[PDB]
Amino acid sequence: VPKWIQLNNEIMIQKDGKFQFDKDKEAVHSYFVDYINQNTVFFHNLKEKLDYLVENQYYEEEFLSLYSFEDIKEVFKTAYAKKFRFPSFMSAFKFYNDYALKTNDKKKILERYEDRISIVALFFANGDTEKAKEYVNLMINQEYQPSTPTFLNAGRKRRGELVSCFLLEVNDSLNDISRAIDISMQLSKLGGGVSLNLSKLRAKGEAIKDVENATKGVVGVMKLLDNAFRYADQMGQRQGSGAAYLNIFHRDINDFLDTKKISADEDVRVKTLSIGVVIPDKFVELAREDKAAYVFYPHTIYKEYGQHMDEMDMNEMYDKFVDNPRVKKEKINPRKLLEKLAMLRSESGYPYIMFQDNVNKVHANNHISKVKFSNLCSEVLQASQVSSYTDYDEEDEIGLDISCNLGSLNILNVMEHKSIEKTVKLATDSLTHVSETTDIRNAPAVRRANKAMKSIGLGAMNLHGYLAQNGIAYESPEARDFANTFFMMVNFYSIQRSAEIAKEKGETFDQYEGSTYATGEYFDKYVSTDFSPKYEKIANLFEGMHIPTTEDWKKLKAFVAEHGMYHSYRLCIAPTGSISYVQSSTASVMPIMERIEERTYGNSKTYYPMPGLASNNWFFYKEAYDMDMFKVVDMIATIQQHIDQGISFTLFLKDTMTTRDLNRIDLYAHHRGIKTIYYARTK
Amino acid sequence: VPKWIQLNNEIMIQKDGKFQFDKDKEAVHSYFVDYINQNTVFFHNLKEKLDYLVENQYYEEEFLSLYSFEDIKEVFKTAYAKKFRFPSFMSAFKFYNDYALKTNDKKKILERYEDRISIVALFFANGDTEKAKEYVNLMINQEYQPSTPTFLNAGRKRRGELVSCFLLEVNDSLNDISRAIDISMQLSKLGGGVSLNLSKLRAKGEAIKDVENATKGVVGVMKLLDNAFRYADQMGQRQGSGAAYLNIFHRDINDFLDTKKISADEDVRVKTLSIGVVIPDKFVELAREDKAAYVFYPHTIYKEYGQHMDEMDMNEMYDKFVDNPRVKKEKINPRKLLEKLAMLRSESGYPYIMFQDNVNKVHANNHISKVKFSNLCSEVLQASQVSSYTDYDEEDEIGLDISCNLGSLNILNVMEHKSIEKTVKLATDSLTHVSETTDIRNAPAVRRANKAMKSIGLGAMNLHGYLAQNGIAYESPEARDFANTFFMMVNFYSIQRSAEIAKEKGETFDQYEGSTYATGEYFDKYVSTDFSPKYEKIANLFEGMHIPTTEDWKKLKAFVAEHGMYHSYRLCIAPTGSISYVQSSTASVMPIMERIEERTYGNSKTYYPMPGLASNNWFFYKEAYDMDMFKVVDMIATIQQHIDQGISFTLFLKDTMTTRDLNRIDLYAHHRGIKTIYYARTK
Amino acid sequence: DFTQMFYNQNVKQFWLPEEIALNGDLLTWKYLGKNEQDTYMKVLAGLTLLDTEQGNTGMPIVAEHVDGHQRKAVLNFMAMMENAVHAKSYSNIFMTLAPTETINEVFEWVKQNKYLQKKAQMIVGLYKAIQKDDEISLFKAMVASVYLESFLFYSGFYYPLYFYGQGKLMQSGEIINLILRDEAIHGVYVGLLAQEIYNKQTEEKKAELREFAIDLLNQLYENELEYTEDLYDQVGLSHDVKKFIRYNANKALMNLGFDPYFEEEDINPIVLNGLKATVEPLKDDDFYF
Amino acid sequence: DFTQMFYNQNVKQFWLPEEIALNGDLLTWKYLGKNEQDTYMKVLAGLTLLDTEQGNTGMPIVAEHVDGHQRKAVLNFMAMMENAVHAKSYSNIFMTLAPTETINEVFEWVKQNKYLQKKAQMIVGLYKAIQKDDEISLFKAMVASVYLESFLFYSGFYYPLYFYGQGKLMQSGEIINLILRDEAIHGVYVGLLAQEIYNKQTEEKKAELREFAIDLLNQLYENELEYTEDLYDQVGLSHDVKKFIRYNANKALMNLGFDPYFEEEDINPIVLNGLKATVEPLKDDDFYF
Ligand SMILES: Nc1ncnc2c1ncn2[C@@H]1O[C@H](COP(=O)(O)OP(=O)(O)OP(=O)(O)O)[C@@H](O)[C@H]1O
Ligand SMILES: Nc1ncnc2c1ncn2[C@@H]1O[C@H](COP(=O)(O)OP(=O)(O)OP(=O)(O)O)[C@@H](O)[C@H]1O
Ligand SMILES: Cc1cn([C@H]2C[C@H](O)[C@@H](COP(=O)(O)OP(=O)(O)OP(=O)(O)O)O2)c(=O)[nH]c1=O
Ligand SMILES: [Mg+2]
Ligand SMILES: [Mg+2]
Ligand SMILES: [Mn+2]
Ligand SMILES: [Mn+2]
Ligand SMILES: [Mn+2]
Ligand SMILES: [Mn+2]
Repeated sequence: VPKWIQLNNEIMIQKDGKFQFDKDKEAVHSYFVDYINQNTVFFHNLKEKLDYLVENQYYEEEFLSLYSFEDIKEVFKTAYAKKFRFPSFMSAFKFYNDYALKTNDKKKILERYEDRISIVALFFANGDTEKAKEYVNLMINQEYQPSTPTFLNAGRKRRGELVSCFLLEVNDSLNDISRAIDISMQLSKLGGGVSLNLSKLRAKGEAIKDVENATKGVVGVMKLLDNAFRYADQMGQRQGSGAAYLNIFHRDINDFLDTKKISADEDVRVKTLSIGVVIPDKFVELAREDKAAYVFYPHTIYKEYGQHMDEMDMNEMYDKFVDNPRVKKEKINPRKLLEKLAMLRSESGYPYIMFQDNVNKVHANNHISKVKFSNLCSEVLQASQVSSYTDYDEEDEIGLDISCNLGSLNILNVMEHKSIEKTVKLATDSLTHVSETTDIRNAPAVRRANKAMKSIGLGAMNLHGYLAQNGIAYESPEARDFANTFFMMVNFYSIQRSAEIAKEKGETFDQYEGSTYATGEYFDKYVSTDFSPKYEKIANLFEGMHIPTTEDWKKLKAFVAEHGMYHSYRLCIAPTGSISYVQSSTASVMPIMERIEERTYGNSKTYYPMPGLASNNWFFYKEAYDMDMFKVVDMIATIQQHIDQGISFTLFLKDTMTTRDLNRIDLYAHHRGIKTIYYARTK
Repeated sequence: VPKWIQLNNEIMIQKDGKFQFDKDKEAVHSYFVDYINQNTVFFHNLKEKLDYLVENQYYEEEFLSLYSFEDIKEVFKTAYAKKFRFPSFMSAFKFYNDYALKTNDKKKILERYEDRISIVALFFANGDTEKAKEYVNLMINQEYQPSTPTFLNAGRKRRGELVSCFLLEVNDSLNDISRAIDISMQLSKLGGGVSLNLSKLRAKGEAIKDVENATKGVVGVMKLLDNAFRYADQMGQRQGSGAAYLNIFHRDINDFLDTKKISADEDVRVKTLSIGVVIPDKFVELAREDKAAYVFYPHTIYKEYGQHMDEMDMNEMYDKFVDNPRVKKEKINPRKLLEKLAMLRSESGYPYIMFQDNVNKVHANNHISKVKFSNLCSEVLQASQVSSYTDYDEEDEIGLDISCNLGSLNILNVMEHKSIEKTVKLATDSLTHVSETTDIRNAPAVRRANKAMKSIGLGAMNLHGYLAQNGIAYESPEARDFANTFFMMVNFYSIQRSAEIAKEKGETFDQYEGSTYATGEYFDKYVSTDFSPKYEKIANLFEGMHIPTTEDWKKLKAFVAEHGMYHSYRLCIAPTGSISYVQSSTASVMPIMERIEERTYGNSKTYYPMPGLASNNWFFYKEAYDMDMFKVVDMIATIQQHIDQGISFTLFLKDTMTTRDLNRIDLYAHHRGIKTIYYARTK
Repeated sequence: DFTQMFYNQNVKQFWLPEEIALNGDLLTWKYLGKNEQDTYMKVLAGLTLLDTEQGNTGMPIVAEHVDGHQRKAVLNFMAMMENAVHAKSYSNIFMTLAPTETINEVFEWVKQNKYLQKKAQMIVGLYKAIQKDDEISLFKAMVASVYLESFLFYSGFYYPLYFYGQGKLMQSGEIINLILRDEAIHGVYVGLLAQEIYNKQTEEKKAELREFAIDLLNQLYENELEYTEDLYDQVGLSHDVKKFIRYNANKALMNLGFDPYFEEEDINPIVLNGLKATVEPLKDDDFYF
Repeated sequence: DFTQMFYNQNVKQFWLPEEIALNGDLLTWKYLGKNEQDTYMKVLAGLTLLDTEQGNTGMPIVAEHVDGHQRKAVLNFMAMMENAVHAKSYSNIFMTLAPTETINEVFEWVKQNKYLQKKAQMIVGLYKAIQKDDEISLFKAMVASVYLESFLFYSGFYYPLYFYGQGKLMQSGEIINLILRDEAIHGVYVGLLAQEIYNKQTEEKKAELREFAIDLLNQLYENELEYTEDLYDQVGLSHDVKKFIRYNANKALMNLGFDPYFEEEDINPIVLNGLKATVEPLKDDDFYF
C-alpha cells in the first residue's frame, strides 16, 4: 500500500478518542512527494511545455495564439504565485485522476492544478491578459469553479463539449422521435447528459393516421432512447446517461413509472434512462381533495385544440379536457399515483419531481414558453419550444432546446474573500464565454437556443461547509437567513453583470422584451422586501461587503429596463458531484451525506473528511440523513426564491420512515415553492 | 364449427383409402354460400360502389380519374366474365382474410377477387383501358400475381408502400448509423422489410477520433436496429421485420453470429433482426485448404487504403490485408466458422448465406458496385452505393439503396396458356409502373436508386405444382431441363421488354453503358449455348410456344446494344408467402414442404392440400424434406443461371442430418453457383 | 433395469408453462356459465394443492430414503416438476383467466374445504411417517404417492380434458395434458419402487401390505366421491367423473402390481378425445464435388 | 422481494450434458504433461465429491427447513441441477478423459485426501446440525452452503478455466463454465435467505453470527491454502490460485451481506479470459401545513 494511503487511513485510527484529521494533510504531502512530483513531466521552461502540448494535439493552438508568450508566462506565474496547496489528500487525488491532463498512454502527468487553472483562464479571457489574471486569481483562490466539462476540457484539442446538460423537446412524430434519438446519441458522444420531454408524444393505444390502438406510447420511445444512450456511452468511458420527463397527466404516466419498478419485465424495464415526472398544481389539488383525476391522451387533445397537452395550462384547461367528449382520458387516483411516486423513489430514487406551477409562477420567460421539464440533474428550468423535424428534402422548423453552461461559486471562499460581486461577475463572464464558443453542429435546436437564449447556469457549492465552519447549524434559521442574503447578493450581481454585458454588446437575449425582466415584474419582491440578514451573526459574516438594499435593487431594475439582460437564465445550482472534491467543498447547497466518507479506489480504501471537519465543528457537520427534511426544504426554498432556474434537491431519507413520510416531504416542498426534487437517497 | 370448415376437415377422412380432395371444392362453395356472399357489400351498380369507396377514403381518386366510367365498367366486366372460382377453400379464405378490402369495422367485404383484380389492373394501366383489360385478363387467368404489397395496396388510399424489400447501406459514422435507424423506422412504417449492410461499420474495439477500444462494434448497431424494428411494427399490425448483413471477414462476425445463439444474453441477442452472412470465395478457399483465416478490423483497412473492406475484392486484397502491419486482424479457423454457421442454421435457420463471388461473377452492374449484401428474403442482389449522411445544415452525399419491385409468374397458369412472352412483358410493364409510382420521402438513397436503377423483381411460383401435375419429379433431370428452358424464355422476354421500354421512353437505367448488357457480355452464354429442352417431354410441354434460339438471342443482344435496357435488374424469385394460396400455387420455385398442410385459425382447424394434389400425382408431390438437397441445389442453380438477381432458396433438412450435411449442402450450393441460401428449416 | 430410461424420459419431457400462450382461451372462458367457471377454478386449485405437497414434501422425502444416485436424480427431477413447473402452471392459468379477488377466494377455499384437507392430511401424514432404514414405512408412503399421482389428480383432470375434447380452453388444456403426461410416468416409476419393497416380504407380510393398500384406496375413494359431488353437481357431471376416477384407481393399483378393483365402465368419449443438432467436423473431401 | 426473479433466472439457465460434445477434448488432453493431467483429474474429483454432498444433502436440507412455497420450488430446482445435470456432467467429463480403472483410483485417492475431506466434512457437519424450527442453525448451514457455492469450488474451477482461457480442453471447459454459472446464482440466492434470518436477529446475536461466519471462513481458508499447494505446486500455479480463492471468498461474504475480508487483488488474465419502504397511505391533512 502507498505511504499516502496509509497516512489517509490513519485518520480513522483514533488518538485520545479523537480522529487524526491532521494526518490527512500529511497524506497530501506524501501524495505529492512520492507520486505527483515523480509522475509529473517537467520542461526547461513554459515555452517548451506549451509547444509540446500544442504539437502533440493536447492543446488547441487558437486560444493560446491570442496571447503573446510573455502574457501566458505572466498568467502562469500569477497562478503559481499563490502557492496553492491541497488541504486534503482526496482533493489532489480527484484532480490528478479526473481533471489533470495526462499523456496519451496515461503514464505521466502533464498538467498541474496551476497549469489547468491557467489554461482555463486563458481560454476564458479570449485574448485579455488582465482578464486571464483575474480568472487565475478567482480559480486559484477557489472562489469559482467551472463545471467538470469546462474545467476538464477547456483549451484541449481532444476535448468534448463544455456544456454539461442538454434538454430536448420531442414532437409527436416518427421523424421527430428519430431525430431526438440521433441528437441524444450525438450529445452523449459529446459527453453531455441529455434530457428529453416525452409529454408531447401520444400515449399507448392512440391512432397513427386513422388506424387506432397503434402507438407504442412513451415506453417504446423510452426503450429506443435507452438503447441510444447505451450505444453512445462516451466511447465506453462513462456510461451514457439520459433522462426522460413525462407530465403526470399523460396517460402513460403509470407505464412510464413502471419502467423503474424493480419487478418490471425486460420489454418494459429501462435501466440507463433516468425518469422525471412533471406535476402541475392541478394534480396536487386533486390529490389533496381526494377527487379522482384523469390522465389524458395527448393526440386527442392536440386534434381538438390544435395545441399539445403540455403546451397549455392544466390548471385552467383540465376541466375543459374532462368535459370534452372528443378528448380521450382514463380515470386515476391521484393519491394512489402520489403513493406510487413515493414507493418508486424509496425503491430506486426515481422519478425526478418537477412542480410545474412552482417553476412557472416565478419563471421570467413564460412568454417564450412555459418550463415543461427539467434536465438530468433536475436543476435546469428554462423555456423550450418544440422543433418540427419534417421529412427528408423538407425544411425543418427548428425550435429551442435548452442548454446551459454550469459554474459554481465556492461559498466559503467567496465569503472569506468578501468578493461576492467580483466572483459573480467574473463567473458570469466566463459562462458567457463558454456559451459563445459553444457550437454544436448536430443539434440544431440546441444551437439555436444557445445563440438566442444565451442561458448560463451559475451555481454554488460549500454552503454546508461554510455554515459548519462558522458554527451555524444547517437547519437553523440563521443558516436560512445567510442563504437568503447570500443568494440575493448573487442574484443581484448576476443580473447586474447580465445587464452590463447587454449594454456593452448592445444585444439582449431573444424575446427579452416580453420577459418579466423587461416589464420590471421580476424585481417586485426585490424592490419591496429587504433581504439583509435578520441575525447579528449573519450580518457580521457579511461585514466588509455592501449588501444590496431596495434602493440598489430599484437602480438595478432601472438599469435593466434601460439596457436589458444578456442572459435569459443565469443561476442554476447543479449537484457538483466530483469537482467539489478538488475545491475542498461540500457538494452543492445540499447538506453533507456523511462526515467522513469511505471510498474504495483500486484495491485500496480512502477516507475523505468533510472540509474543515474537526472536534469543535463535528456536530455542526450534521449528516443529511439525520436532518429534518422539512428544514432542508425550507433552506432550499429560501435559496430558490433567488435562483431563476432550479436547484438539484436530493432528499435524504432514513430506512425507518415510510412512503407517507416521503409524500409529506414532497407535498411540503411543493407548498414551500420547491421547483424540482432530484433524488430520494435512503440510508 | 362452420359448415365450410367441416367440409374442409372432411379431406383427411379417408374414403376407400383415399383422401377426399374433391370435398375441398365443396367447402369453397359453402365458404361462398354461407359466409362470403352474406358478408359482401353489394351496390345497385358499379358507379355507386366506386363512389362509396372513393368517398369513404377506401380508394384513390387519381388512378380512377384517368378513366371514364365506361372504361372502368368495361374492365370490371372483363374481370367478371372469366367467372373465376377458387379451386380450394384456403385460396378464397386467404384472399378474403388478407387481401379483400373490408370496411373500417372489419365486418363486411367491399372487394371481391374480381373487384381487387380490376382495381389493380386500372392502377397498372395508368389510363389505358385496353392495357387495363390486358392486366385483368392476366390476373384473372392467374398467370401473373403482383406481390402482397402491390396486390393489397394498389388503388387504396389507406395503404402502405407498394415496395416491401429495402436494402440500406450504413456508413461507418454515428450520423450514418442514426440515419439508418431513422430510415429503417420509416420504411417499416410503410410496411416494408428492411435489410441493412453492416460490413462498413468498424468492429468492436476500434478507435473513434483516435481514442482506442471505443467502438461497440456492429452488435450495438444491431441492438439499435432491433429496437427500431420492434418500435416500427406497421402501426401494431405485424411484427417489425429487419435483416442485418455482415461480411464473413468482418471481425464482429462471431459476435454477429452470437446474436442468434440461444445461450446469448439479453444484451447480446437480437430477436426481431434477421442476420445474413456474406461469404466471399476467399473464405471458402481458406476453409477448403484448412488454412487459418483472418477477420479484419474495417476501420484500419479504411484508414490504410481509403476504401471500405467490403468495397474491394477480398480475393485480391486478402493477402495484402494480412501482410499489411497497419491493418489489424484476428486469427480464426474458417472451418470452425463454417461449422458454427451450420450449427446456428440448424438451431434457428440463421444466418442467410450470400456467396459474394457467385453473385458478382454474373452481376451485370459491377461497374456501379458489386453486390455486397441481400434483402430480408435473401433474393434481391443489386449494386448499392453507400451514402455519406453528414451533420445537420450540411449537404449529404446520397448513394444508392436497393428497393426492387416484386411480382411472380404462375408457371402452371403461364405455361398452360402458352403465354410466357405476353405474361412476362405485361408483368414487366406493371412492375415498371409500380416502380415509377413509388416515391419515398424519408429514404433519400432508396428514392434515388429507384429513380436511377429502375430495378424490378419478376419472380416465378408454382414450379413444383406445375411439375407434379405434369408427372415430373422435382429432382428429376427433366424438371431441371424444364426450369432451364422456362427461365431462359423468361429472361429473354424480360430483357426484350426492358429494351422495348428503353426504346419507347428513350432512356435506360443510370450507368447502363458500363453494364454487361451494353458491352454484350451478358448475352455471351446465350449466343453460344442453346437452351432448348433436351427431353421430348419438356419439348412437348413447350409446344405451341416459340423457344428463343441462339439467333434470337443474338438479335436481342443487338437490340439491347442499339436501344439499351430500361431496368438495371428484372428478375428475382421471392418466397411468395401468402399470394401462393390465393393463386392456388406452390410457394416460389421451392419444393412443397407438406402435401397437405394443417393450420389453426382462431379455434378452428383447416386443411390445405397442395394444388392439383390427387392419388395419381401424390408421388410426384414429394415433400421437400424427403428430397435430396443436392438435386434441389441443382435445380435452383439451373434457374439461377437465368435470373440476374438471387432466388430465395430455403434448405429443407431432416432432424437426423448433422451440421456436416448442412455444410456440405452449403458448399455444393457455392460450387454450383447458388447466389443466396435463405433458410435451414428442420423437420 | 429401468431408472436410466426413466431419467432420459423425464429430462426429455422438460417444459415450462410460459412456452404456451394462454390469451387464446380468453373468449371460451368468458363464454362459460358461472357454475362452470367456479368448478373449473376449484378443480385446478385442488390440483395445485396436491402438487404443492408432492413437490414440497412427497418427492423430496422419498428421494431421501431411496438408495442410489441415479434413482435420487430421477426423484429429485420429479420433485422439481411438481412445485417449480406443475403447481406454478396453475397460477399462470389463474392469472390469465381470473381477476385477483377470484384467485384470492379460491385459495382461501382450498384451506377450508374439508375433503381437500382430509386428503392432504392422509397423504402427507404417510410421507412424514417414513422412518430411516424402515422399508415398510417407505412402501406405505410410495403407495400414497402412487394414489396421488395416478388416482387423486383425476377428479381434477376430468374437467380440463372434458373442455379440451370439445375444443374449449385448449391452451389451458395443453398445459394440463403436459402435466398429465408427467404424472403418468411419475406413477409408474414410484409404482416400480414400491413393488421392489413389496417383493422382499414374506407371503404373510405381503397379505398385510395388500390390506393396507386396499384399505387406503377405499378410504381415499370414499372421500373423493364426496369431493367430486361437491364440485361437479352444479355442472351436472358427478356420475361421469366418478366413473373416470374408478378407471384411474385401477391404473394406480396396476402401477403397484395389483389386480383392478373396480368393474370397467364407459367413460365420456369427450374426455377420451381430450387425451441443438449433432455436429460433425468438415473433412477435406466435403469441399470437392 | 426476490424469489420470483431468481426463479426466472434459474429456469432460463436450464441445460443438459448431452448439448456439449466432449470427444474433441482428446485432441488437447493428449498433449498435457503427467502433472497437468494428474492435477486436472484430482481437481475434477474434488469438485465432483463436493457437488454430490450439495445435491444429496445441502440443497434438499435447506429446502426442507425454509418456509415459503415459492422458495421451496426454487430450492428444488437448484437441487435438481446438482443431481440431474451437474453430477452427470462431471461423470461425462471423467469417462471421456480417463479409462474406468484410472477414474476409480483418482476417486480412491481424493476420497482419502486430508484437505478435501477436512472441508467436505466441515460443510456436511453444519448441514447435519440443522434443528427443526431453529433459524440460527439454519443460518449457519446457509453460510456453509454459500461458502461451498461461492468460495470452496473455486480452488477447483481455477484449473479448467485456466485451460479454457488458453484454448485447451474447450468442451469440458464449456461444461465447467455452465456449472460455475449455476453455482454463482445458487450462492447469491442462499445468501439472500441467510441475510433474511440475520436481519431478524438482535444486535448482540448479529455480532455473534458475524463472528461465526468469519471464524468458519478462516478455518476453510487456511485449509484451502494447504489444499492449493498440495495440488498446484507441481504445475507452478499456487500463487495465482491463492489470489483467486481470496477474490471468491470476498464474493461469498458479499452474498451474505458482509464486508470483504481480503484486500482487492488482480486475477490471472488467462483465467479471466476463461471466466421496499413501508407503504403507508396518505391520511389527508398531509396536504396542509
Ligand atoms: N498539499 C500540496 N498541494 C499541492 N502541491 C503540493 C502539496 N504538497 C506538496 N506539493 C508540491 O510538492 C512540493 C514539495 O515541497 P514542499 O511543499 O514539501 O515544501 P518546500 O520544498 O519547502 O517548498 P514550497 O512549499 O515552497 O513549494 C511543493 O513545492 C509543491 O510543488
Ligand atoms: N368456388 C367459388 N369461387 C368463387 N366464388 C364462388 C365459388 N362458389 C360460389 N361462388 C360465388 O357464389 C355465387 C354462386 O355460385 P353457384 O355455384 O351457386 O352458381 P353460379 O351459376 O356460378 O351462380 P351465379 O348466378 O351467382 O353466377 C357465384 O356467382 C360466386 O359469386
Ligand atoms: C410510425 C409509428 C408511430 N408511432 C407513434 C409515435 C409518434 O409519436 C406518433 C406519430 O407518428 P407520425 O410520424 O406523426 O405518423 P403520421 O404523421 O403518419 O400519423 P399522424 O398523421 O396521425 O401524425 O405515432 C408508433 O408508436 N409506432 C410507429 O411505428
Ligand atoms: Mg404526425
Ligand atoms: Mg467518421
Ligand atoms: Mn404434478
Ligand atoms: Mn407427479
Ligand atoms: Mn453443482
Ligand atoms: Mn450449487
